[PDB]
Amino acid sequence: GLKTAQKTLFPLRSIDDVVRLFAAELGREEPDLVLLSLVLGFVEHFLAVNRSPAPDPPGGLTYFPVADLSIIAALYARFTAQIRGAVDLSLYPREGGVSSRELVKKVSDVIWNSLSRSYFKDRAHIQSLFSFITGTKLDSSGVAFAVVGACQALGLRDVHLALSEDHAWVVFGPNGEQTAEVTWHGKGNEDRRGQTVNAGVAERSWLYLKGSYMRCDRKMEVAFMVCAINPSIDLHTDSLELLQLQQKLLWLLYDLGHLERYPMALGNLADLEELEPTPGRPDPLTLYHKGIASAKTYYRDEHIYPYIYLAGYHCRNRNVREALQAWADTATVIQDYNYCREDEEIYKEFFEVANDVIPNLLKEAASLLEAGEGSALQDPECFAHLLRFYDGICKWEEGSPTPVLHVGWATFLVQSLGRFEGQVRQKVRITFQSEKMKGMKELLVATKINSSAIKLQLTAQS
Amino acid sequence: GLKTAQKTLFPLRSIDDVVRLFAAELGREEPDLVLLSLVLGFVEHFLAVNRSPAPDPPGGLTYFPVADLSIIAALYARFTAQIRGAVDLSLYPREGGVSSRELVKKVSDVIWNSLSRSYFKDRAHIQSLFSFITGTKLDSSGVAFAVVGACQALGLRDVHLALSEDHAWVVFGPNGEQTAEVTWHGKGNEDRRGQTVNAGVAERSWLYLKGSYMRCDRKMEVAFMVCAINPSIDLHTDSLELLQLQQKLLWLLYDLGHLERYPMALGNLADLEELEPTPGRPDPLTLYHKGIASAKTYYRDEHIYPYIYLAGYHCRNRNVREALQAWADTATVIQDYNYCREDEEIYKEFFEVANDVIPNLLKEAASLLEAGEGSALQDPECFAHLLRFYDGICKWEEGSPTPVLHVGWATFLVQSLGRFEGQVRQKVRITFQSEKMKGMKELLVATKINSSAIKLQLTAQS
Ligand SMILES: CCN(C(=O)c1cc(F)ccc1Oc1cncnc1N1CC2(CCN(C[C@H]3CC[C@H](NS(=O)(=O)CC)CC3)CC2)C1)C(C)C
Ligand SMILES: CCN(C(=O)c1cc(F)ccc1Oc1cncnc1N1CC2(CCN(C[C@H]3CC[C@H](NS(=O)(=O)CC)CC3)CC2)C1)C(C)C
Repeated sequence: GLKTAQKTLFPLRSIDDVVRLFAAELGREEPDLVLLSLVLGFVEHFLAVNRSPAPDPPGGLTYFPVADLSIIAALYARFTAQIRGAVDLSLYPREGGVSSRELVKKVSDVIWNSLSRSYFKDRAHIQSLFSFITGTKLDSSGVAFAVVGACQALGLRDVHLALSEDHAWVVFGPNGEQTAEVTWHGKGNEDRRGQTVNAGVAERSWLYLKGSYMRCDRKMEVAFMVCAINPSIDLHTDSLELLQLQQKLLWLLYDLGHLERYPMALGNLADLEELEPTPGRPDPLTLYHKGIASAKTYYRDEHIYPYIYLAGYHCRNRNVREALQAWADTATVIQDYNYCREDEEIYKEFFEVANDVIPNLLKEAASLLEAGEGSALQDPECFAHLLRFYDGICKWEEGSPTPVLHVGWATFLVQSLGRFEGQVRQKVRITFQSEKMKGMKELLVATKINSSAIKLQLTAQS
Repeated sequence: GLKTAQKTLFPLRSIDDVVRLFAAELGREEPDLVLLSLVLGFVEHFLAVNRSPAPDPPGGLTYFPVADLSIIAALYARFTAQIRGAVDLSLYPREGGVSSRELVKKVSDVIWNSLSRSYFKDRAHIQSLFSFITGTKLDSSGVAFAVVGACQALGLRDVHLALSEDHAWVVFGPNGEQTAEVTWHGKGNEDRRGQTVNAGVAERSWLYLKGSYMRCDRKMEVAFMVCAINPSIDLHTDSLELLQLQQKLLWLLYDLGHLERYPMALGNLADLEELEPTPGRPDPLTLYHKGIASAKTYYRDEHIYPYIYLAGYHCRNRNVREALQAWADTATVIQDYNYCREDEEIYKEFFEVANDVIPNLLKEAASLLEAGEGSALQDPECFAHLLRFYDGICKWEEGSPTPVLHVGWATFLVQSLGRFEGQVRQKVRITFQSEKMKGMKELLVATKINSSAIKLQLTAQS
């Protein structure tokens, strides 16, 4: 049952009306996760899922799907009735505002058992409670979010969303010290629903961030649903309206302090600001730096994406030195992880940096150097950043249950090395931490680069 | 030839961006009438002229046509180049910032000779310079507005819009003391273009308001184009977007003091607030009473529509006593006019009030009274307001070159009288101003209503 103060801000007829609803909910101690997620999913459904005067507006039309109270109230009542109907709190000895693992598992099972048996896990627009209620489809992290929403609907104030950079689960109990898996991760992995994350933290996988993962409060859970907005209409086109809505909502959260402990939300906001800068706001670079400051302050500098967001920006702006330094800093965080079997998404990022982005950046630099025959390619410190990147990757691989380096990496390493003259490479000042790079130090600086020797040494398993 | 400060808040992506452009222009000594009218006309053209999840948005969509600088700048340059191209200011000596009548007539003829030869004069969405430039079509008052816009584009600071409650012309020269007709009025009337309004003022027609017409400054000309917004998509549906735009622009004008001397704009704003109240704003009644205060203060209480706006609100809200008092007040203004051959629009309003609106209001009161077998029909003051309404109509007729009353008015008078019992009618002690009502004062209050005697008196000559 929606309170009177919630009803008076319907109907929603614009992006600013949505922003106003978020503003009002975020002024409460319990922003209503179910109401806000239903609204975002409704809007995304109709802007993305179900997508002499000029004969059509010459600058295009933008659209907004009117959200009537009668529609949103009906979806809300359906969700709350399903959860309250399925969970008898009197059956769950819950001593002093701490939920039991058995109660968290019950709520989790109610969400899980409601889902359609068959759908693609990478399907777009199945993140929201709108998708849950109207299509019985949720994506992996959508299940975790829906468990937290369901727990809020039951008054279980201790159940919160936990987030790594690629996975979601719940924290509960006194001080949020208990953990439970509530959803799947990846494809064809062992079912760990119900389990703690203690094994994941101990194994030093990126997926569990060595325990430096996000423990959300209710306001951060609102920030999560805003980052979860998916503007994609199809493979090659985005809803401008959903980008603008996400941008405005992230600025609201920013102003209220709710992105302070949310590095990826700051990087998301920086990316939107690069697309369309907001008058009077910090520039993207300031926001990427705030993301890194957040990771340093709250997460022991154990996050990878803050550095990837920054390096990406420098790449797009042809800041060759700064991009290489940021990719070096990325590798310096990953080297203190072990590459585990559910870490593939961050492997994909390092693969793309090593084998595509760095080669294209150094190629652009080679073209600049040619035109008017000081370049990053003539700078030993820039070469040192390239080597520090590879050193971090090699150190990440050490002690890991899955290999990282393959002969394909060696091809790109040889191409990247060859962008720097022998006399520049021979001036490099570096101490390596990885056995592989220590072993390869003569090959990396040789005037004539030996591709066969670099391939053998980079890909050794020994 | 747009200034840099104007370009920076394109593109316009929302209703609030349009409001921000109006706010910026209204902070200048010469708000740019051509830019503002082009923007409103562009937005109106694309929002009204050219316009388990539900399969279609269940509350519909709202739209906004993005207004790019390149589109609006192109239309602006077309207008300014056409006017500056066609009018050689070197041929019209102009000491002391007073335009000559021949200069005003030239600019008027340039607008007039640009128009399409054949189009419906009451066509919707041909009020703006957008319509003029892209369709060579303007409605009656649109021509007057475009003459003023063209004079501003030529730097003629003394040329202003004049409007009555049913007509527009221009005022110019020292103190706006010169007048020129620049457009047509009504259908099948003799053309007065190039003439002063002196004959209209002297005849005491409603059309020229006995000289108590609006003499706009540039800020009031902005208020005019905002009132001119036409949200109608077709006979039975309005653009919510254009209603919201008009409402927000009228509140901007209100806050800046620009509706102080604009009774009809205050009535328009009251009507919009009744449809969709703005949190924290005065209620409709406060606004209707501000409109009447404006008419009393600045226009000698010689305007009709302020009272019609109030009467209309009370009618819609079934406030029978207050509606009749407001119609009585409307008749008390008209009685000091002469009914002239181009006053048809206000004749239609009085005819409809006498022969439809008051009959329906008294019938509804009679139904309420029947169901409780106190009523407005038991209130002598309600009867006195009905008599004052007819008394003002009869006094309006006196000395008029067009008769007002005829046998078509008699049956409704007799029926309205008969809604009040003899004992109620016999409590009033009033002295009539009209010869016609004086000549049946006993008949109006007699226990038995003599319908044929009242008809003979109401239809008597003069
Ligand atoms: C994006 C969807 N999403 C998650 O993937 C997610 C799910 C979880 F359970 C836990 C974490 C999750 O990630 C995020 C959570 N909160 C906010 N943002 C999240 N994102 C943004 C994310 C990382 C960055 N990338 C964009 C990068 C990709 C690499 C790119 N560098 S480059 O290779 O192009 C160099 C030029 C820069 C932009 C998008 C996806 C993951 C959430 C928001 C539902
Ligand atoms: C509205 C269009 N318009 C004019 O008609 C106009 C043109 C002129 F040359 C000179 C005056 C003009 O009138 C206005 C000027 N400025 C603002 N508003 C003008 N209006 C509003 C206007 C009078 C009132 N009526 C509305 C009444 C009609 C009766 C109604 N009674 S009811 O409630 O029982 C039925 C809903 C109450 C509201 C609409 C048209 C004329 C201008 C703005 C271009």
